[PDB]
Amino acid sequence: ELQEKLIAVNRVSKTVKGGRIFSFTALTVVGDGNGRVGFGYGKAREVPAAIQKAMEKARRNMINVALNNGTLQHPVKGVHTGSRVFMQPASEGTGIIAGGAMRAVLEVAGVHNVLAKAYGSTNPINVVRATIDGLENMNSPEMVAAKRGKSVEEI
RNA sequence: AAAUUGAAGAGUUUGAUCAUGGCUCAGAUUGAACGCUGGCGGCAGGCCUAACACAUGCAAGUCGAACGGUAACAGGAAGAA
Repeated sequence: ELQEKLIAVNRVSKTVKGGRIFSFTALTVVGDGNGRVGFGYGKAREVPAAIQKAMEKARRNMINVALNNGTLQHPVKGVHTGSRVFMQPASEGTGIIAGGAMRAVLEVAGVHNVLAKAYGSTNPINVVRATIDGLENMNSPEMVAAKRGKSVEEI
């Protein structure tokens, strides 16, 4: 049913008496092409073992986001650790113009049209956190009608 | 009626990590030059340096309806023939 990218694969390491124990991190996002998105981050001693642990960790751990016609409601910021991340809704036929890890997250979230920009660090893991941080706090016209107790021509 | 619709990152410090922070790259542009190559046309462009020095030709004349005029070369006239 649902779409599932592999962003990144580091090799990490841990020292012992012997010498080095190498190990692999992978990093994946999944999503329903229609405003749900998890990311998961696996580790294992082999690489295909690790992608699998991530794809599982992503399915559970997966959040809703109200899009509008396949783009954002309004121009959002977002931040995690070093990565700042600004995204802006776009007119139809821009495409997803956007960085490395950003571009994955938005594609499977089912955003079709955005102007992103990553300032700060661009560490893949902290950017997909900062991007999702952005998208989940972003808020629909129907939510704010409810907040303030209206339903105006602002709708 | 229409007169702007616009914003991508990557590599390199560590055994590994996150951060800071430099170096480098991917684009557009040019009165360009150099190298290898080269069929045709259209429209543009062409001493950025020595405001260094210049042979040769040409780049400001016109007016006889302002004037006295004849040296030219066109006729005409008296007149040698």
